[PDB]
Amino acid sequence: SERPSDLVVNRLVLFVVKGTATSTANTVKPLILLEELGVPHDIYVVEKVSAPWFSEINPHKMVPAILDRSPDGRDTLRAWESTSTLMYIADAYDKDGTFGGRNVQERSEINNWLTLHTAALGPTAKYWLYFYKLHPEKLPKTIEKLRSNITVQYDILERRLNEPGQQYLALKDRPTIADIATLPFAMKSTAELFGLEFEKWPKLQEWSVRMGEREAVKRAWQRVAGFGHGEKEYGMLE
Amino acid sequence: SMSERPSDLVVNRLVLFVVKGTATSTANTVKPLILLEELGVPHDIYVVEKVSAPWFSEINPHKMVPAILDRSPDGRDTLRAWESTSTLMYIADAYDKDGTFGGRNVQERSEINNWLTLHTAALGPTAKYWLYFYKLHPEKLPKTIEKLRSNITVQYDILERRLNEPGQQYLALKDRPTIADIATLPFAMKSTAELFGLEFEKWPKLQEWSVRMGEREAVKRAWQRVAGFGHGEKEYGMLE
Repeated sequence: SERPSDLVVNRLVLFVVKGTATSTANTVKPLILLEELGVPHDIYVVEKVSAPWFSEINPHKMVPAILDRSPDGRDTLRAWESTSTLMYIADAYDKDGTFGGRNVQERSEINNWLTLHTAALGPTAKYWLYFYKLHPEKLPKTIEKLRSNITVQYDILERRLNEPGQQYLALKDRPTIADIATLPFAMKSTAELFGLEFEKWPKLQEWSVRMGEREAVKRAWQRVAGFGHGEKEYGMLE
Repeated sequence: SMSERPSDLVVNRLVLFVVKGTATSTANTVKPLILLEELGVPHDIYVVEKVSAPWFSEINPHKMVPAILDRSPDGRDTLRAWESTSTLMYIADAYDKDGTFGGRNVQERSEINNWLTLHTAALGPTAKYWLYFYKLHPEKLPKTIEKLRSNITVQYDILERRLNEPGQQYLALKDRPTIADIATLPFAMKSTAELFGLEFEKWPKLQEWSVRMGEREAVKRAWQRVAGFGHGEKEYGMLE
């Protein structure tokens, strides 16, 4: 119909935009999981999220989005909303439940902390960033209240990581899609952007550093910054 | 622990934590209750007097209803669910073994999670922030209230477009309602639209969908029960 010629779905295709300091907070999430699990995937750099062909993939017209083959390879499926892309990759490629949860007990906590980010810190940070930069008029009282609500979320995450042996948000033993979803909005660089002293949440800061030291996380940050700055600017990367 | 539970809080089955039924207290707690009614899951109702009570904050650190305590599958331990979307995920995982509401395969689940997460991330928080700034915030911020109201119409537009697709009777799947539909319904029905100061008739397929969902016996039972909690023989604690 209206898809670009280079949009081929032979394996998982992760839709992103050109890498900047402000454009990668959400697209890095599925990329971290793909790197952790070693999932074969392509990167598609979307020039215009407003493009009609892209709205048929994601009606919310934002990155990240995924196109992928169905398990039997006879059909195509889609994932959109960053949390949904994490849930999809876990469902399709994490059958052992290393990042998705191995049992009902593990999944119960993973979904609690994943949903907390999806419903509270995620949208609050999104609205803060909107009213701070994007909104034509400046509403500083609304900006301050959203800033305050971020500290309330940081307080909840700090208290969780102060529980005995609770090294990660969901599970004590290893990171999950809950940790991956939270990390971009709960690290020193993002705290400085909000105008907050991240040192006020010591266990949360320690957690962000521990997550940051993971090879998959380092590779994901490096790659997501680079997308659209290579020999090919837009479309399917080589 | 540092907090003591009430003597009447025992977990012999799934316990759904709610507050006294009011116009503004039921929009989230009704979601897991709809799914419990659909699947015929044996459950208790616990009416929370004070969501800031230490014992309840140890169940849900976000200090809100709904929350769930349940026995682990083997019945040796207890587990918890909190955030209304997380409670739907948990009930589906533990009790929807044939995937009727949770999705039967990766393909069904891919769409269910898309529309479930859209609500959890977009309409849900936007509606909550509108409600906050409208009647909870000490000061009136009309420019903020206006933008949030505008953002609700954009979300209604997305749902309307989806339900205008050929044979798309429900948000995620064409054939049947899922946890995606259950999560969305309370924020996409006429009474809630009228609360936002919007004309719900302007989204006709979304209105038809909300009526179709509303005609389900499980949904009718859930709405009746959630309004009545804490107004029966017992005001607070474990209901009979």
